[PDB]
Amino acid sequence: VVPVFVAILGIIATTFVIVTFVRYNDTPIVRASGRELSYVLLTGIFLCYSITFLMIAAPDTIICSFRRVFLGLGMCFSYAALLTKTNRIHRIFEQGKKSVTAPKFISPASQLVITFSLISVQLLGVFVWF
Amino acid sequence: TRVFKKASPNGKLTVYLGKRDFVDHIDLVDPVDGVVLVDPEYLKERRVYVTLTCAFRYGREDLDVLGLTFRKDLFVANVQSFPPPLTRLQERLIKKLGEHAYPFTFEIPPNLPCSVTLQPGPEDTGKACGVDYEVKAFCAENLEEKIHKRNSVRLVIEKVQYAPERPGPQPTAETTRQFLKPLHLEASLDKEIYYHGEPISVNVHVTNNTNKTVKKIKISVRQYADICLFNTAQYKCPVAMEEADDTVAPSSTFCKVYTLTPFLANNREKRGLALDGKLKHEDTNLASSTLLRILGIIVSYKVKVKLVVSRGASSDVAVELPFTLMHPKPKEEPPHREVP
Repeated sequence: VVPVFVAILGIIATTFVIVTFVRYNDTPIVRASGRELSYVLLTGIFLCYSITFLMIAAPDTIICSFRRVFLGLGMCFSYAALLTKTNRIHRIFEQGKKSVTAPKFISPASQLVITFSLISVQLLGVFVWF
Repeated sequence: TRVFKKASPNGKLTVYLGKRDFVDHIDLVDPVDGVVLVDPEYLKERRVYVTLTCAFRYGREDLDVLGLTFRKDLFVANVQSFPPPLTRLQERLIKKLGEHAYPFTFEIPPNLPCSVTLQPGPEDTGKACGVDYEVKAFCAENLEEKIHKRNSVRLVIEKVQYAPERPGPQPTAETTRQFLKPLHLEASLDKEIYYHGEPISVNVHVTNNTNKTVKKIKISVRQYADICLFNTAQYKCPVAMEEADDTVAPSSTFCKVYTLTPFLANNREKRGLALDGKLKHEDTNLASSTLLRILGIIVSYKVKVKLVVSRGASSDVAVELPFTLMHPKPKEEPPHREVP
């Protein structure tokens, strides 16, 4: 019972923290907080709490398959999003490398490309041995 | 015997000032004196107000995608002029002008920021980023309600600092790096305070007791800018560089002198590089160092010496030396234009 209650409380908290961001979506914090990366990270957290139900259930072919494929993904989404956000913060932190003009800035579009590549590596790695 | 005047679009209201640069001594700043000439018949029951305002504006390339800009007024002062200690210039102007001349004087609090403009980009159109000051004289029935464009005169004024008269200590640095017998690096400059356009000479002395070999020596001059009003990262950028292929063999010493000079000709593509205050879109040199003894951009300058020793993947051994880059106090006020 207790893991299920913990997961329900966590999913309620995640719902609140995502509805707030969807509701405002204009304040400077949300804008400068990497909206796409934040949404990907929150989706990963959302998927993280569902896996307790697949673990607590009775073993089965489809259930074991879901466990295997989703366990790595739940961590991979969150940590890839955090890695991309940290890379953006680091690139802003120092400035002016040994080159003219503005320091390189990761664009909102490129963040999705890097995050999805890092996720897809784990996806294919899981699928091969699945 | 040469003052600056500006008139409102109608021509009824005129503003006279004696200077455009006001020097900061860290303790107390030159007061802003001025005279205003009005037309009593033009204004039935209105008043003439003067104001002094300091403005800070900042934006960056990554924040433009998100649509964010930052603005704030650091200091605002208001005086009432038409219905009234006179300095010599104000008395002489009132004597030269008629009875409708009335003075105003402003005292800028100390420890306020200087005038700084960040280099614009190719497609920047409007007002630049940085911190600036302006005086604005207008006619209105009340201060808090409305300011018409026709009854308003605006002038830009620069608050500036100049090089200290007493030189400081010689800048020197030393480092020791022992790997998994040490490598010992020493660097020094000739003087602490440099003037714009003057060369910087750095003397390096490396002793290598290790079995390693230094391949390259990289020397650079770098600028740091602190935007410290909102929660904003510091801007850092190299403004001069020199890479030398000098090898320091194991069990050997080495000593050399290098000369560098930062200037704007090769640094014109660096968007966001700090520059001295501008009245207009004219050219100004690199920004001068700030003497603190805040609230806006703070400029600093350093020299960096790096050794690239790899053997074996390459490791770096580096030192830094701060310095000051300023203008000497001139006998004549700067023109704020291209003279020839």
